[PDB]
Amino acid sequence: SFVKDFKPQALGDTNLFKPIKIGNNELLHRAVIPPLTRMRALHPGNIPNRDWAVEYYTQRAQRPGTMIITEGAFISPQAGGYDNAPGVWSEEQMVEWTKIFNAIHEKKSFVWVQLVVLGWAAFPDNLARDGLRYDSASDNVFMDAEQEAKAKKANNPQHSLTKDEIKQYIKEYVQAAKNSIAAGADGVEIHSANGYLLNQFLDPHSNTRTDEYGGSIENRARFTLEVVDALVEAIGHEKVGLRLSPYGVFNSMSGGAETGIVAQYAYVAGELEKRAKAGKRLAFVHLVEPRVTNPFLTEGEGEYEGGSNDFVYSIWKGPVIRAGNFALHPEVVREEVKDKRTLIGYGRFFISNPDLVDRLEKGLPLNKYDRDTFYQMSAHGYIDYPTYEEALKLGWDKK
Amino acid sequence: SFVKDFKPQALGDTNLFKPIKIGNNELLHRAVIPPLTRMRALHPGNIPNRDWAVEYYTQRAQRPGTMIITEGAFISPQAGGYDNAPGVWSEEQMVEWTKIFNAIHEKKSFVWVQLVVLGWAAFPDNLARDGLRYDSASDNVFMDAEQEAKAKKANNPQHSLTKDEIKQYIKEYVQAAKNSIAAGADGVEIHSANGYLLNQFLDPHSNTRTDEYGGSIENRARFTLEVVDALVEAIGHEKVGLRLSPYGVFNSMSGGAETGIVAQYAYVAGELEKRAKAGKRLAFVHLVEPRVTNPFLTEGEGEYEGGSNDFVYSIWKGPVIRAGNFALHPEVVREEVKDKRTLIGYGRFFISNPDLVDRLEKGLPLNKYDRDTFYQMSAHGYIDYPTYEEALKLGWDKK
Ligand SMILES: Cc1cc2nc3c(=O)[nH]c(=O)nc-3n(C[C@H](O)[C@H](O)[C@H](O)COP(=O)(O)O)c2cc1C
Ligand SMILES: Cc1cc2nc3c(=O)[nH]c(=O)nc-3n(C[C@H](O)[C@H](O)[C@H](O)COP(=O)(O)O)c2cc1C
Ligand SMILES: C=C(C)c1ccc(C)c(O)c1
Ligand SMILES: C=C(C)c1ccc(C)c(O)c1
Ligand SMILES: [Cl-]
Ligand SMILES: [Cl-]
Ligand SMILES: [Mg+2]
Ligand SMILES: [Mg+2]
Ligand SMILES: [Mg+2]
Ligand SMILES: [Mg+2]
Ligand code: NA
Ligand code: NA
Ligand code: NA
Ligand code: NA
Ligand code: NA
Ligand code: NA
Ligand code: NA
Ligand code: NA
Repeated sequence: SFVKDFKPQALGDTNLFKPIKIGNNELLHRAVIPPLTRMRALHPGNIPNRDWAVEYYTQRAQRPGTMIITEGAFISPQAGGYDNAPGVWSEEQMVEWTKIFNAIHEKKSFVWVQLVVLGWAAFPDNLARDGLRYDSASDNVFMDAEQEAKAKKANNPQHSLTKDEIKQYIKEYVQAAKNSIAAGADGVEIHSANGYLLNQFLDPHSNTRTDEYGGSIENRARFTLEVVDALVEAIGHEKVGLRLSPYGVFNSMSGGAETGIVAQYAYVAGELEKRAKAGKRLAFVHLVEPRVTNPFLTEGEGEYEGGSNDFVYSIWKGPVIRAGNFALHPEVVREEVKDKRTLIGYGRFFISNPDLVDRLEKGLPLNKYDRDTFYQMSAHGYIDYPTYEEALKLGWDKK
Repeated sequence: SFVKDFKPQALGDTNLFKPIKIGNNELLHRAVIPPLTRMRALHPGNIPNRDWAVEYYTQRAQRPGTMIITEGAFISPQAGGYDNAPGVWSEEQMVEWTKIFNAIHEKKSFVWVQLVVLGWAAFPDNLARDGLRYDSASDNVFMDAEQEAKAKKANNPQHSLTKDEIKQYIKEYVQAAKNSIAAGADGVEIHSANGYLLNQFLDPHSNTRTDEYGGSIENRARFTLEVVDALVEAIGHEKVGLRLSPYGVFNSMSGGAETGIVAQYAYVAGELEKRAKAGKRLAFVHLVEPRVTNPFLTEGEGEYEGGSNDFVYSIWKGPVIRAGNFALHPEVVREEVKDKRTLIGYGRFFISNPDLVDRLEKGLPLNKYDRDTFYQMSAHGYIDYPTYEEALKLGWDKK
């Protein structure tokens, strides 16, 4: 069905429908697919779904000139811990990714691989089964009681990374980025948001370290910036973006309750601008808005009203992708895209609307999403959401 | 004469004319007199002007319930270096300040003493004459070539403060604050703006130190925060405010060209909010806007368009006074005061309009200021600017 109470607005007369260049890619509009974990990868080996993933991405690439950021992809076994999320370290994985990237490019769209390391969000029992550590910044603060207990039961207590282990992750980020480009991706996004490992280093709640990787703003940002620099060197700044969620609380990050949180993120933005002014500007910065501090709460819930991401624009002077509850709020998008370097990521409603871009241009009703099939091993709720035309044929204008 | 091309707007229907409490003071409107050095203090002894200062402040206190921040006042001889700016360390000074504060209070207005330490902005020859150091954060970066040369000629080369000397300044801030309150002031403002000593520590251009007072965001903010804490302890948080100019370039500060500048100031704001949440909220934060990066350039010049102070509001949750080119821009004020904790400082046009508040309420023409008498040893251009009524009698509606 269509979302019942929604009053759509046509956005074709806004900058959402003006072309923009991101990295090497000439986008034809500014509606971006943000990274969306869907849990259709198959075990063993974290293999992108051999039956359905090409179709899923093909459907969502259908509007020419769309920027797609993939579902999060693990850079190595140690970086993972969810059996049904994909990786980008193995030949068997890259065979499937190549097909996905080719399909997106055949639709004249673009694809950026999000590179993920889970840290404390991983399942410690899966890691133990596979002979892997349960990693985070620290060893004395935990995501929640259940995770702490699972780790202990698995004889895999949370481990504070050594400097050498940080370096090993950096090597894996580099190789994952190389694999992504060699397989045909247009670029990569470094996931430093949503309470995953790099965010666990950025945040003073999760990072109680007293070495050079914690205990100050500069130290907490060190790992993220080392990954940025290593990837810029390996594949070029034009093929690298960075995702941040300053106000996020998902995965036990601090959000606005931490009075130093804006400074922490302002520092990162400043360091990116410094690199840019020195000739190595990242393709984009991608921000999760305080509109959505936890993406598993219904739109409108978990909104933080005490802060804005606008500060980033005073510091970083490149493209900015903003995501969080924008599909149901075209009136907000209309204002935000007046800024000529702003793009809008649409997550949950891209799950349910493969032709979302047409719907945004033309002010059409939106398909309701089905949260129960966000994570499921099924084509249902993955590749069977209809286009607007298909929905009309199903009678959804009258349901 | 009145400013020729100005189209006034009545602001009586805005929050500029709603009461607000700042510290212990019930303000009746939100037009604030920011600190304005006028150079009428007499030498020797940096004595507030015995002939005219009471009249100057009485005139500008005339609208009941006005918050006045004094001209910058030196906390000690070593903190000074301008012969015609006043101090607040001596009995002879405080005799005159007491008369000023009493006069302001008789007009049912309020007075906050701005506490100043000049650092590298001081005149090294005046300091040498008096047996005093020429101080800054560092000893290897200078305000400008002329200052560096004057210091060398005076056998008083710029000196990087020792930790003990920093502590001595802190003692002097404490005593200056105590003197101010004992003489009848409502509170004090710590000057950490406009390229004076505390700002010289905040800014990475002027602060090349490698001890705990430089080399990182936290270290560069240490001195300012130590002054804040020492004054809160001495006289109470309700009697203390802090002035900052994130985007200022006056006195050779970095401004927006420094990509880390927003992070530096965000850190300070965060530390103030942390103290507030722990029960010690400063009375206000006072910000100079990027509208005026140098207050000795005509309105409209030296405007930095690449940054906003709005970030501070995501972090600090108390009152904010904003200053910089607001008199000629009532349309901007009308928007800014929609925020219910925003006050507006009017500097140069309070020099020339003793009844500025009435003029703002009622949308009246403004007296043109005379920059030549901003700093002069004269009643002319100090206490002889007319009220609106007096200007009409002079025929200024027809000049
Ligand atoms: C099912 C689901 C999976 C997600 N997976 C990822 C992910 O892999 N990487 C990431 O950075 N964010 C992920 N997110 C967060 C989204 O990218 C997005 O920031 C968020 O859903 C808010 O945007 P929206 O309101 O348009 O959905 C996910 C969100 C959902 C609901
Ligand atoms: C003559 C003059 C003297 C000033 N003296 C001080 C001072 O003692 N302390 C301070 O913090 N700012 C001082 N300022 C800066 C003003 O407080 C204010 O921030 C600036 O003039 C911008 O506001 P305006 O455009 O309303 O004048 C001075 C400015 C002028 C023009
Ligand atoms: C499992 C992954 C990669 C994941 C899922 C959800 C979110 C919000 C995220 O940031 C990452
Ligand atoms: C001499 C003093 C106290 C002074 C003068 C002008 C400005 C802008 C300032 O910040 C301070
Ligand atoms: Cl799993
Ligand atoms: Cl002088
Ligand atoms: Mg242990
Ligand atoms: Mg169902
Ligand atoms: Mg020396
Ligand atoms: Mg003259
Ligand atoms: Na419409
Ligand atoms: Na099938
Ligand atoms: Na802005
Ligand atoms: Na789950
Ligand atoms: Na008017
Ligand atoms: Na006289
Ligand atoms: Na705001
Ligand atoms: Na001068």
